[PDB]
Amino acid sequence: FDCGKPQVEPKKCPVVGGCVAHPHSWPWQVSLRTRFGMHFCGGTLISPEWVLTAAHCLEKSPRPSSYKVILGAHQEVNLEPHVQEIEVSRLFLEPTRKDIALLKLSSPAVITDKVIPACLPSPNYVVADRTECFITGWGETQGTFGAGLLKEAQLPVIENKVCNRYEFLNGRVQSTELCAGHLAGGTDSCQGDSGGPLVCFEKDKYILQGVTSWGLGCARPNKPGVYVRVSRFVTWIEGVMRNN
Amino acid sequence: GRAYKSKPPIAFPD
Repeated sequence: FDCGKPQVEPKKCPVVGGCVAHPHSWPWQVSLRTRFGMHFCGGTLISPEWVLTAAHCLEKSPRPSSYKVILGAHQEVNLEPHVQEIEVSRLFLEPTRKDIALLKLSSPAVITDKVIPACLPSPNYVVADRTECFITGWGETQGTFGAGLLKEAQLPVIENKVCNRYEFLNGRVQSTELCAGHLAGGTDSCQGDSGGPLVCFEKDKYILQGVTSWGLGCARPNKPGVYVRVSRFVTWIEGVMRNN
Repeated sequence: GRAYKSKPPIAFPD
């Protein structure tokens, strides 16, 4: 298998808003769960051993034995039979305290047609203004249907200088972050989607370009969602992977 | 106003 190439082609959707995904069309989507079985965040499988997520998802415990990753799932609760459920062995937080972290699985994930890593961007690459991307997760829906199933939403990327204007996020967004969403509102990632992916199609595969982090509410007008810019941490991520 | 999108979320006065 090749990274970022799903074995089920995802539906262009005509998480708040968006739609329920085709089962297993996003094979790198991870459900990060407490030791005692509660979904609380998302993550992205970037190789058989490594899960990329948000640092703040881990604040309630520094012990790896407190977390387990769920791979290949479509439902939040009553998981399918062939879902993979691997304990986390190590936790690595980015060393300048940005909102991204790495989990190391205790046994590598079996790569099947339902569990496939996503590709990493070239380091320090800037996703251009108005690039169409996708967000996925099991997060809050605010009555836009799809509760309890893996949802997706198609979002345009909004460049930082525009996103940082007073009428939008008014300076809050750092250069190691990116914004995405519809300025009209109605579509966003929401609570329960943190750590999950923002991927953008390039040539023939999806490239993980952001990690779901924060926002001023969800799906509000003039308030797009903010994501950690994954290309700014690629050299770090690779250094951790190659030494652990 | 900044709210991190975990469950449960973490919100700040900005």
